[PDB]
Amino acid sequence: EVLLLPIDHQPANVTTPTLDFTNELTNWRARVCELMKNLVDNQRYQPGW
Amino acid sequence: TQSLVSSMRGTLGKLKLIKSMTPMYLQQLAPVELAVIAPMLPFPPFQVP
Repeated sequence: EVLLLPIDHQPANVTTPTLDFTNELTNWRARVCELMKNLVDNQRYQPGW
Repeated sequence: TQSLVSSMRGTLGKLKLIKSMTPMYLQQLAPVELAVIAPMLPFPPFQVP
């Protein structure tokens, strides 16, 4: 009766859901955007933009 | 007026990094094919170093 899940869960803090960003996939999207910001930051790659 | 400077440098860098199988063709396969062809000629090869 156990069910392996590939992502992480935390159960319901409250029954009135409202927005937070302190979770795993918004964390992941934030790091991917941080890389792409760093990539556009480094000028040796593109001199054209 | 510096936009043409930037677009020039970007066009240069991207034109440097276009993909083309032609140089490795010339560097690996074309002399092999050319050597396979070279005896099957009415006009046999005649070179000056």
